Amino acid sequence: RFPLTFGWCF
Amino acid sequence: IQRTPKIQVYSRHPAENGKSNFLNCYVSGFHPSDIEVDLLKNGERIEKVEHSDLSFSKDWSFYLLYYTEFTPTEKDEYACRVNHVTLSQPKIVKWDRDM
Amino acid sequence: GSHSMRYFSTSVSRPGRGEPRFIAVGYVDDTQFVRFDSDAASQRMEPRAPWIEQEGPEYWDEETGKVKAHSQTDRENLRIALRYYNQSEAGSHTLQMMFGCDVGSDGRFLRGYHQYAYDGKDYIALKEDLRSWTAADMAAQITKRKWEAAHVAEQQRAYLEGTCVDGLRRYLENGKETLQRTDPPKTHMTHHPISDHEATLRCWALGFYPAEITLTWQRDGEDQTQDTELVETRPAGDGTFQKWAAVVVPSGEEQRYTCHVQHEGLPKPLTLRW
Repeated sequence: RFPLTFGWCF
Repeated sequence: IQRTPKIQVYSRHPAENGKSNFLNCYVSGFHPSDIEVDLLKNGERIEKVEHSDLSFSKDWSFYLLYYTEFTPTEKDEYACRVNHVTLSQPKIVKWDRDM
Repeated sequence: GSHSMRYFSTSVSRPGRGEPRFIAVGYVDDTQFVRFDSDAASQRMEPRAPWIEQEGPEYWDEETGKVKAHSQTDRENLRIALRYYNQSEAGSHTLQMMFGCDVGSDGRFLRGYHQYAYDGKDYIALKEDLRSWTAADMAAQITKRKWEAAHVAEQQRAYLEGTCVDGLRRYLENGKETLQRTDPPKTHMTHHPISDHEATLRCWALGFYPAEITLTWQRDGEDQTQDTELVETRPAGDGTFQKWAAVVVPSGEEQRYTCHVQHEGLPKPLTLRW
């Protein structure tokens, strides 16, 4: 299962 | 920085003329990821050639496998032709049956 | 032994030629099992190993959703990284991401990962304690402050020790036949003269899995870097791996040289001589 990356803003 | 590909061209099994096999070109340790790899048979480009999905190693560098079904004979000569910014001209590596 | 699950994603910008190319793949150990390509037609997370086809539609729908969204996030990060680095909108950049966990033999969590690279260089990464970040430079420091504010680390820590390891154990079960196999290298030596005073000795390892292997040359029971060549470990294409190592050797001195093969599919390490 691919990670949950919504808040991975730079 | 930019990294020039390490190139290898080899068969899946040990060559024996008349028994079918797979020709591999493996490119690794390179950056950026744009690259063009062709396989040649007596100088001509082979039509149907598969490649793996783009992936990379622990350092950040990219690698790919290109490959094709084939039947080596005594007569035929094979090479991989590799095209990357880091190379002024495409590198052509001849298939060596033992490297 | 241990195992790992990894996801890798790559975004390459191409200005004038539209949207960043995005490609994601996922591995369990050395075996690939999913891929997504922004440029392909399906627009779907796609299976790449036999033992993953058996997942239900709900699984394929969600994995697609996650990975499509991720490609927009990295689309966004590309723009942001241009600004942080004060670079022109003319050129081309790469953003790479890596995520995953390792488990031990008991199936218990060993380690978690989550890191980024921009243009092939370290950007930001989650440290081993999965509590704080390492930022390679001034630009990544900004992102580091943001993710500290947002408590990102703690989300990701909980995912890695939970979902990641649970999915991993579930996959290891679903592909028992295949993923817990441990193929030892089949080995042989080859010999070519280069002149009247020298010859090449090449030591071959074939058909092994997993990729991790060590080949080392000794002269008279001592390691030798000098006059060795050692190629990258390479895929055979049928799921196994290949490697070799070679030394150039004075003629009639072949018998002093020995090649040592190490690999977890091997009871005792192997020794080859010509």
